Amino acid sequence: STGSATTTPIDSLDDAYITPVQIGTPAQTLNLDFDTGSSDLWVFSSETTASEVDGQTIYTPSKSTTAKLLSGATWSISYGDGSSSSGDVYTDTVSVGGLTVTGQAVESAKKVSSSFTEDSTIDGLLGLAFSTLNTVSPTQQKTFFDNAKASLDSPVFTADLGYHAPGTYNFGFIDTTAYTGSITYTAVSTKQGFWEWTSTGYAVGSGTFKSTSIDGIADTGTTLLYLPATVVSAYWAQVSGAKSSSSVGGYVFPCSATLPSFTFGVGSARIVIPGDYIDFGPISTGSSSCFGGIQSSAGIGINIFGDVALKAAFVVFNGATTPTLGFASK
Repeated sequence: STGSATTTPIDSLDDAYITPVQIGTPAQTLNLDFDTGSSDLWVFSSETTASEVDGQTIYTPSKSTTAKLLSGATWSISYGDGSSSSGDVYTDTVSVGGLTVTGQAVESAKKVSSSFTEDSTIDGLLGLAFSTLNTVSPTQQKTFFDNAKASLDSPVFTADLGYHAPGTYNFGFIDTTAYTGSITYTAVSTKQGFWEWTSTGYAVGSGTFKSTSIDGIADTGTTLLYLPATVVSAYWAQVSGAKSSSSVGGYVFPCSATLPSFTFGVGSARIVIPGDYIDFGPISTGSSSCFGGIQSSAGIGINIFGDVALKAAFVVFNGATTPTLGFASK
């Protein structure tokens, strides 16, 4: 089998991407944030505290003839941005772009933190990291990809995120029309539960490539590119007036600037992020200070190849017995 679904930016900055997902019988369609940095499929629901729902579409398990309470199971998750959610668990039928999994754990939110409530466009998350990170207790549950894998034509999914435009998540096949050149594959460590890999270096604009190993995660659920402070300083030093602002929480730059590109290495290959992809707009409405799309990871504990980096590439998440990542230009 295969599936193919369009993913759409939630706003004009590409802060996140939503993909329609069918849950239950009859189908209830929710727009979920596909997140290769986590491993829970959770949704706003008829059980979510009413004051914490503000415009989202909810899953109502009592209206699904295929929903079953997973008795005794609970879940609770905290994300790297300080947001969180928790609740109980149903199993139900879940379909993405024509690909169907029966018995998928659908984690129903009883509580969500304020940042979820405040984002009316995201109805939940669909985790695509390794199932070892899934938070369901006392019986850990599998991701949608893990459940579908054996049925797929090939045990892969691909992320093709657009810049200020829709893109595609495909399951079970590699669309050879969706990229240019060849796909360069690179090794993955699953030891932390992530799609963790090592970039071979970077360049800033037209500058020379610096060969240096940068371990990080391919994370569609993170907006920006988080890299070591040395790398990030070298980038922003090429932008007149850019500075790190403790009060804003990262590098800012004059909105009048034209930003240089940023290149990252995948083996001997190179992915070029155009400068425009690094502009996240005014820090507050009407400001002439703009927020940078490349930020320091120094306070995270891990480097994160988020949407800023991934949207410059066609990315293969290869879930073969030994997982690997592939990157192609597009």
